[PDB]
Amino acid sequence: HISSQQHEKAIKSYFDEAQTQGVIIIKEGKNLSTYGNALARANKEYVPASTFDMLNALIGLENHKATTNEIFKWDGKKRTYPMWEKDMTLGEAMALSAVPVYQELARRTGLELMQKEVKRVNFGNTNIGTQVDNFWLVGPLKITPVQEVNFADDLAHNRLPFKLETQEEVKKMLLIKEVNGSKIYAKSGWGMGVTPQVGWLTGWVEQANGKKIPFSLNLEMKEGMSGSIRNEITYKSLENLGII
Ligand SMILES: *C(=O)[C@@H]([C@@H]1NC(C(=O)O)=C(S[C@@H]2CN[C@H](CNS(N)(=O)=O)C2)[C@@H]1C)[C@@H](C)O
Repeated sequence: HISSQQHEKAIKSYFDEAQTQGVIIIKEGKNLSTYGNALARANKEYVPASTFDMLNALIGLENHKATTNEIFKWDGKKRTYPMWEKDMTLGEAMALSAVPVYQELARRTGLELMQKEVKRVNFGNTNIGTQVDNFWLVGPLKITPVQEVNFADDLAHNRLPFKLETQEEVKKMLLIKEVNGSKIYAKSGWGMGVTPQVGWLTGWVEQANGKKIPFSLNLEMKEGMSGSIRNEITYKSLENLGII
C-alpha cells in the first residue's frame, strides 16, 4: 500500500508544518527507524529535561524514598505554573511534569545514590555532576534520541535493572492516551534552561494484541510554541505509520 517515501515525506511535513526541527525515532522489535525533518538529531546529545522523571521515579521507589500513594505537599511558595500549587503523588506529578516534586525526590535519593543509580542503568552520558536537584535540566547529564527510545523499549519490556513491581508502578504513571484499543504511555520534556530549548516525547504504544512499539520524539522548542505540538506530531506520525 503506502510507500516508505510517502511515509518519510508525510512525517517530515508534520515537523515542517510545526515550523520546528526534529526527529521521531520508532523501534519495531529490534529495528530502529528515524523520521522527521532533521534526521541528524538522532545521535546528538540533549538534556533529558523532564524525561528524567521516569528514572527519578524508578530510583526513588526502588530505594524506598517514596511510595505511589504518598502525597508530596505544596510548600505554599509561588510556582512557575499555578497547576503545580497543590499537593500531589508521584503519579500526578508525572502527568503535570511538576519539577518541584521530582526535585524533592532527587534530594531524598541524594547525590551519591543518584550517581550510582544513573551509572548502574547506564542512562545517556551517565554524568550527573555535583548538583543533585538540576542535573537533568541544565547539564551535565545528556542523552540522544536513540538512547531515549532504547530506554523506553527497556522500560516497556520490564528490562531495566529494577524490580518488576517498581517498573510496573512507574509505567502506570505514564498512561496519557487511549486510541482505538491502543494505549499510549509517554513522558513529555521541555528544557527551558538550555539554548536552544529541547522538546521531548518519549514512550511506547501498547497495541491491543500486546505488542509494544517504543518511540522518542525530539525537537527544538522556541518561545511561543504550544507544548501540545509534541503530542500532535507524535500521534500524526504513529497514525501515518499505522501504529495506532
Ligand atoms: C520538564 O521538561 C519541565 C516541565 N515539562 C513540561 C512539559 O509540558 O513537558 C512543562 S510545561 C508545564 C507543565 N505542563 C504545562 C503545559 N502543557 S502542554 N500540553 O505542554 O502545553 C505547563 C515543564 C517545563 C520541568 C523541568 O519544568
